[PDB]
Amino acid sequence: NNSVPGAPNRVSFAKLREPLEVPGLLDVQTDSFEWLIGSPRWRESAAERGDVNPVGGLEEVLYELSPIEDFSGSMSLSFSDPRFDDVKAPVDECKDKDMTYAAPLFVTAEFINNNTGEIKSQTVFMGDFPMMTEKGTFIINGTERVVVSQLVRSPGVYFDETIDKSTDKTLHSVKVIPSRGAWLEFDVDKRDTVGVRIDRKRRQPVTVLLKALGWTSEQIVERFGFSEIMRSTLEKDNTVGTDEALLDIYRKLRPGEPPTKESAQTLLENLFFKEKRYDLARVGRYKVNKKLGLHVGEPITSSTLTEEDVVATIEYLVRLHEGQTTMTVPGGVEVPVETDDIDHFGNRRLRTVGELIQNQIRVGMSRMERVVRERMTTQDVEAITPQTLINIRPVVAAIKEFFGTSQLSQFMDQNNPLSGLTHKRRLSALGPGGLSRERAGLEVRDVHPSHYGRMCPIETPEGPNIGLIGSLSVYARVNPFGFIETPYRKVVDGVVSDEIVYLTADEEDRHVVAQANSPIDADGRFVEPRVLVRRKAGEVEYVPSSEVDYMDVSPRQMVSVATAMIPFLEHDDANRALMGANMQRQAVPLVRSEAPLVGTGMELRAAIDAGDVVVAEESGVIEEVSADYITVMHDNGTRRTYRMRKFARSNHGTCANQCPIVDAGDRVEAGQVIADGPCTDDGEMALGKNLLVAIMPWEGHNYEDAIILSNRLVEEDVLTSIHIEEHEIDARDTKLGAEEITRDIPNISDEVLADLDERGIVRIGAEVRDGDILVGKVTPKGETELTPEERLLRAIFGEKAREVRDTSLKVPHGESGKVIGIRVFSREDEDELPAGVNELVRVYVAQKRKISDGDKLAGRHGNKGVIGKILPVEDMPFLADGTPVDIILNTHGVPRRMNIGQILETHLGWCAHSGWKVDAAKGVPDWAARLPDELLEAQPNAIVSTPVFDGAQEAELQGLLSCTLPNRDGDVLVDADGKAMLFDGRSGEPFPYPVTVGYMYIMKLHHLVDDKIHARSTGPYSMITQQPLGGKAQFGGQRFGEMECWAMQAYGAAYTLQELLTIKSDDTVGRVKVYEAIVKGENIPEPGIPESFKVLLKELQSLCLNVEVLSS
Amino acid sequence: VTSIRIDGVLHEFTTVPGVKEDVTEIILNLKSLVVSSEEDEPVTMYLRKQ
Amino acid sequence: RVQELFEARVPRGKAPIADVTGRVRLEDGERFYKITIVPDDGGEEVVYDKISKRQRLRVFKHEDGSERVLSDGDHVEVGQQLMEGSADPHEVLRVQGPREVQIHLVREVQEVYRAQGVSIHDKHIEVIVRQMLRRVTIIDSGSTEFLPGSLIDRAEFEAENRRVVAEGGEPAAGRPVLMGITKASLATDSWLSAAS
Amino acid sequence: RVINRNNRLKRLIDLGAPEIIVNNEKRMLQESVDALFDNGRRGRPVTGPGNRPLKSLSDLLKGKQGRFRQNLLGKRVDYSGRSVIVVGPQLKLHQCGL
Amino acid sequence: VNFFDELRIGLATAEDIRQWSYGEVKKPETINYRTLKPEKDGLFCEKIFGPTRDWECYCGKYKRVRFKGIICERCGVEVTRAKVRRERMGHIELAAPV
Ligand SMILES: [Zn+2]
Repeated sequence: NNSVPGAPNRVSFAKLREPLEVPGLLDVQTDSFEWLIGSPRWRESAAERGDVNPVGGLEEVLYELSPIEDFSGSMSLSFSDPRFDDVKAPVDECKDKDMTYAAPLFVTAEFINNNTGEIKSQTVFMGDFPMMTEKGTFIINGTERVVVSQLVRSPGVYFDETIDKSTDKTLHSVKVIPSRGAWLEFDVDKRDTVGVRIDRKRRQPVTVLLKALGWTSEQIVERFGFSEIMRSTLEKDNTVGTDEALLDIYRKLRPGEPPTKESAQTLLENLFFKEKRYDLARVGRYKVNKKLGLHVGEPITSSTLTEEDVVATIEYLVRLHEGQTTMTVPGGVEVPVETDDIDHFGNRRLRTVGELIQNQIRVGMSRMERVVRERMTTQDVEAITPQTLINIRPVVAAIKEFFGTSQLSQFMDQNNPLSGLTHKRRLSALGPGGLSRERAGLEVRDVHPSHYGRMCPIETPEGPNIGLIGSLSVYARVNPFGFIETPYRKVVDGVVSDEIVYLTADEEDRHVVAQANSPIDADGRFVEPRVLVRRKAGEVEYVPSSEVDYMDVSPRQMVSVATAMIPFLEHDDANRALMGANMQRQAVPLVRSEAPLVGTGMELRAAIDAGDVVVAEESGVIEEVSADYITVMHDNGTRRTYRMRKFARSNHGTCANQCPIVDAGDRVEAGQVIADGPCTDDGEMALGKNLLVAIMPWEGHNYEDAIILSNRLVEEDVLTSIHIEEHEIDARDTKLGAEEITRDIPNISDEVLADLDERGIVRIGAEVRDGDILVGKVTPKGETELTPEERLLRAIFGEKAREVRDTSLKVPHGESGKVIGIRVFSREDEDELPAGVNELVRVYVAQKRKISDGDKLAGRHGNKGVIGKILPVEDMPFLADGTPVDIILNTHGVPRRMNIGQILETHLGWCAHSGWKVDAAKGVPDWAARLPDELLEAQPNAIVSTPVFDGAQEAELQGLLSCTLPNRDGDVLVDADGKAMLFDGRSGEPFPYPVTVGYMYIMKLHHLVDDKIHARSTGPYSMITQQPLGGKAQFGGQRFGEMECWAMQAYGAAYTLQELLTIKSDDTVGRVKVYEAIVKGENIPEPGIPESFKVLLKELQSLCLNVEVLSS
Repeated sequence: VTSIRIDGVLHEFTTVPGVKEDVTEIILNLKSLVVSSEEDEPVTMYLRKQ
Repeated sequence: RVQELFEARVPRGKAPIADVTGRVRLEDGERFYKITIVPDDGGEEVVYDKISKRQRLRVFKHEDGSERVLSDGDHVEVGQQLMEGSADPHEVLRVQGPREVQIHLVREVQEVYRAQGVSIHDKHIEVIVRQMLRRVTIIDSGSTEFLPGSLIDRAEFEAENRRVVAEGGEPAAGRPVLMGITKASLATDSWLSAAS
Repeated sequence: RVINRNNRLKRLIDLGAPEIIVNNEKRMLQESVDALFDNGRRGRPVTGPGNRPLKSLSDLLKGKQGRFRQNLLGKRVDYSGRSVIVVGPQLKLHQCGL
Repeated sequence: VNFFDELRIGLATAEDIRQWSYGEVKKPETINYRTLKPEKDGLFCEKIFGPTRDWECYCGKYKRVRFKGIICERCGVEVTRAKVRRERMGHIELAAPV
């Protein structure tokens, strides 16, 4: 059932079949942009989904704006039908040439003059648009960008309920939150004053505004006769009269203004019926209509609040106060009456990139149309043209600044394809337009019974942003409004239905959802009469096998993409599983990757959709292949070529390459991988290698999470990685002159510049050591001069007649390696450069790092560690057949952390590596009844896969471990339990007891040791603070916190603190004298007065406060 | 083997037209080569295939 | 809890206290407990109008058992809490002096720390409480320059009082009082640290 | 501002003028010195950019960036170094590996 | 050298400020916007605080290193390291008490 053509074959412990393949993992990201721009494919998809009105994003935003007009009504403008054009240049050049992948858009604007009756219509240019590539990313200025979705509370009506501590009576509060406008709060209180708070005003009785509209008092009485408390309020109000009511409302809203009937009458419609001032999203209107069951039969077109909505809301509130279960309104079907919850996914919508870009372009359009309307009103009416009206600067500036500074525009982390995919699938909850860290409640960070199937509960950042950053589920798809959905198959009469439907939160709550793992007969008959089920909220209980309505699709319907590829996830702990999931997103691409021996079946699919692996479009036959490019011949006679980037610096400093895995003369079918990117092996993810592990404390070198590695890994490049640095220098013009890169440099020996070429740059392929010169340049000197008279003089004379300083770029502190390539941009060659620059050159330095001491390693079960020591290959313990182990793990950390899953993973890995053959001559053993018939016979170095929540059981492992194929020597190493006899490498005698061994997948984290190690004895000093610089790159000293001062005081150590505060941080003469004394044999002179104290003095003397010293 | 010399190539992080794998892969493959030395001085070999 | 204890604010529990030793004459109000104690030597009854939502604590008897209920008509020792909670340090200080409040604070902090299982020596807490309660509020200045109601350390107040008395000037009437860490640290002798 | 206003005062008194303008200008000068020794102490603080209050002379002492506090947060020292730590069982108690 | 028995804060006086400073600023002009040099007696003039560079007279008459604490008559400046610029002050003169 391998959907892709030529994926590697790896039989799986399959017991249940999923009736649908995993949907396009990046479809969610691309669909928003496709809807926004508007394409035939999106229109066809929308028509298939059944939506009556196919409406794009640009068309909608710039159609709801038009027709603009002047207040006099003698002029108007309209413009619709936005359309796009082709690309400027391919993505490769745009990324390499520093350009921006974009495309122009043209809008056909029609210019109509009312009083005359003329039409002026022609195309208009409206800037460029940052188009989205096929991998769901934005290329801005050559740097990758990815926008993350956001979680917002859908605009609507929420019925809150707070219990009084003294009265102990229910107070039902209803609050409406539209997209923009006034907020209405109707709350029944102990005093019974059912009032309103329009724009955080005083609680004015609802009846006052109800009558302000002219609502007849008799209609109030009859429609509220069933209500008793509200009837009491009606009998309690004093002011009566439409004019009096509206004037009182106006005074409460705007006091101190001429109270007139017309003013209040116009303000009512302006604040509640003027669409521009008061607007709600179509999602909000639809949700409110569904909540009240009013206006359900028609497609929402008007997006303004209506009076019937308000009267229905107050009726609902009073009925809820009465304690009724369900309420009905004329024209509305029966619906339940209950309070709403903020943390329910039936209210929290999802705004994709489409919504954000639409809002930004809406702001830009508003800014443009304001000036356009002002210009048309003020400009001459005769020879005015739309070309002269439309201004393109505001919209382009808005989009540019949104892409640049908006917090929702983050660099796409590209340590490995999995990290990029996770970032593209991320669900942010903070940032602009959202709650802050301090104001956000702690409860929102907890799980909700409605999260099942929509947001993974495991994957989450470890830092303080816990619970605010989730991830889509495997099968989750966003509905066209923004409410996440989840597939389900509906049971009609106790028989499973192959056909599936998608349900949202509200509909899911209103139905009965079965359990996927519940046994089901092949004919669709429920073998068990009682099947567990999930209910409204936090309720699970067995029910007859008939009333059940819905059933899930797969057991893996609630896990994230990252968490979906952690074997034996049903045995670890929540914290450990989360830690492992977070660790999986920090691997480092190695040089020679190997696919895992044990891993879920969602590896190849997660790699094909990652975009970092090329794939043929049409089934053709390869003519020839090369390390740099490939040429495939289509069956239609069209030759096509694919170019593969080799050794290009990744967005996070790692390397990226592609190696074709195809041979010359093979008819490659469409959809078959052709090249493997970083962290890949035959078109499937591979973030690490396979090492033979042993679990036993060894001389305390593996004490407290430490790790020991055999030198075989070091000397075989098993865990060798490649890291590429990047440096750049620029020569920008100055008032004193222009700097130029030149090979020559004042007062430098020939040896120092022996590497620079004629043009003034280091030759490619030349080794560079720390402190070496990387590119030379000369900085002119400052000499006062005449602007125009000496400018004439210097043009004709005085050439190179003043001085030049040296400011050449040098390798920072702690870098080395080869020089792989040099990129130079020149303004002469007509290359776009930032303003005020002439020559910007960047140099790439690539260094090969071998795993060493102080390096982090961690498996897929979240068990970090450090390389305590790398013993020689001749010292590690070895099996009875002479096979030395490669790594030793401690045992005390397994049961306390409670991550027993890794033990099972190691056992299964050993079983798969050694190969097994289960006896079947006498028949299938009872423990092997459910094993797939093709999984009973394996080969050495076989591949196995255990899907999450459905894998080999304990009995399966027990049986398999008892039938492993013997070694070529004829003997079996491990026992049935899985332990084995070792031999000490030092003593040479066997250990008294057996130990566990096996192959476990090991990754490599990004927290290397070379970055951390740093020293500083004497170096550059800051000029403004007189303190040493900071940071490893700047070669600066370490910080000295105040807690250290407290500790030093605690010991009573005085002279040490004096030195630390005076003689090594501030005192200039002190530093010079102590350095000279150390250079010689003289004793260190006592420190002096720190610069801080003298600065404090000379500063406090500036406030007329005579600060004496009183040395006496 | 101690050190190699590839004509027309200046360093190891690159490729060479006509081959299917880059310089790093061929270095890794050559690491498996096994040779026995009778002389106690650096000797030189050649590998010409077109 | 430790923060509140050291800060010496109004206890949240605010348990009733035995201001005087006498024969407890308590009438149990189901809404608000009313507590009165007849003095043994003589005098009036101190009246407490406490909230009745709690469950009365042990009465001080020869057995001295926690299971016992607060029995009316018994006798209690001065300063004892009548019900569970925490006694305001100011009240116990004014009615007992500094030693009792010092030992009570030390015992309370030690108890809360041992609740978690950690152990620390008492002297580390004595060194702190010694500084915390080293202020003598003054009600009247009389023959003294300092403003009445101004905090003065005990040593300097005593020195000035003895100096003024030795010359015949009337003494200044002042009493000891404690404060929280913030107020105890905000008032110092060196101006530079205060500015810091 | 202060120097400019003082020079305006000097020039005006040299030129000669009635009492009102002297005083009006003097009141102005008094405000500038008060502002310089402290901005926002009393009245509307002066704001040039983005309606942002300016950092007066007295602001060098109060606040988190006040020079008093910053002398206690610590300084960057020389002869330092940081690195990862790995347990070593081959060392005596009064020993360490560098 | 480093003996500070006590520290007392006294309230200064006009004569005290006269004593402390070494100049009397007169113009608000900052560093020149063209030649990037202080203006005559401006807010940075070397005649007040000290030389912009170390051991460098304004006019170049005493620009040799062999001049410590020496005043140039041509430009009326002193010759000492740039650090001295950090420890000398200026006092403005007021035409009206404040
Ligand atoms: Zn001079």
